[PDB]
Amino acid sequence: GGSKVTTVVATPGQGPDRPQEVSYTDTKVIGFGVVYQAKLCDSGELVAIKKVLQDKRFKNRELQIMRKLDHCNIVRLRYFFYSSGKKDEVYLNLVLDYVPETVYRVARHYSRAKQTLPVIYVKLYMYQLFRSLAYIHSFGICHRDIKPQNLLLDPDTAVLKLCDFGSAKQLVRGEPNVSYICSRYYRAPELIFGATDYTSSIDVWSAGCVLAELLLGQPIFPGDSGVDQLVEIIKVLGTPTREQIREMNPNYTEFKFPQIKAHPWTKVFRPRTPPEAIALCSRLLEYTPTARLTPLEACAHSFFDELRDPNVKLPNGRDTPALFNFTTQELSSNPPLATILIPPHAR
Amino acid sequence: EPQKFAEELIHRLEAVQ
Ligand SMILES: CC[C@@]1(c2ccccc2)C2=C(CC(C)(C)CC2=O)Nc2n[nH]cc21
Repeated sequence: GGSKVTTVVATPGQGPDRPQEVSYTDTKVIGFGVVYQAKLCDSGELVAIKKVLQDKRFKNRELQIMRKLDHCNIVRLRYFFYSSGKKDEVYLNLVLDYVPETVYRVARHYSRAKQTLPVIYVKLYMYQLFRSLAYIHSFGICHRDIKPQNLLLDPDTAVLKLCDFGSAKQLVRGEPNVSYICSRYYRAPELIFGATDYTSSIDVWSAGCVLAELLLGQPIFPGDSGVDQLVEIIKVLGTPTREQIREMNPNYTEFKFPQIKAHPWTKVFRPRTPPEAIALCSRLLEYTPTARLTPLEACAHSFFDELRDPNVKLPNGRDTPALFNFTTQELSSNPPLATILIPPHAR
Repeated sequence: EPQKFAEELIHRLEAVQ
């Protein structure tokens, strides 16, 4: 509680379900559930506690996803436990690692100063994001809410962690999913068209929007609504062809859309933007979902070559965070890419 | 349902053409 100590029987987020007593203190409300910050008594480490109503007749979707995951670029589920409310009401409590900053907050610092994030950080943040996406996608899990607000950031170590799996779902080919998902600025165009048979490549579109935003200093597609979101995309990429539209949603064959020319892609970004950043962005923000890079292919992109330099260091004089501890799971979509991904000095 | 969305999109694109 506030300055009381609360002791609960909680299950560790990894391994078998053997609950044990866990104590925490210093609860403070941060913000469809409720989110608290707390301190674990045994270690003093700060945690976030997400508390949501949970019906006993089914298992929490977010919890079942979180328990599968163990990756340095994904927020850790330390524990989970259940608590009470209204007659027979039960809350699920997800005890997550607490990280003080996000990419949203850090990038907003540079915007208000009218400045741009130095590209070394763009490389570091996007690389770790793509690693987290390769990892979750290897399980069939789509995050469905990739945006700067869901990218935890430790500014001292430059470690990035993907968080807020409340929208995430295991996508199964042949089973429909909801189309009004993802935050609007980062929503893939096939979702805007109302596709229900989409794939994990919607996360790659969202990541491309994040990369563009970090390069630009503001969201690249600031739509006023679902339809205006697509208009904003079209103002940059031009009208999708009839073919690209069919690849996004095959239900628009009786319609011919006005032809808008694409903006010159280099003129979208500031003059000195690295060409490899622009090239990577163009391979993420593709209308045709199957044309987008996979997360693992994105990690191998030339834009991240600086991160594989043996002499690379953070601007604060510290070593780079873990970048090359790839697992078989993470590499499973294209294992030979490890020849690029793991440099000789990292073996 | 596509018919409603497409008609809206066509008008918004004509306003920028
Ligand atoms: C405590 C909750 C939080 C979060 C929750 C959901 C999305 C993103 C971040 C969160 C912060 C710092 C913050 C951005 C200032 C406020 C905040 O909502 N750090 C976290 N670490 N783990 C979860 C979090």
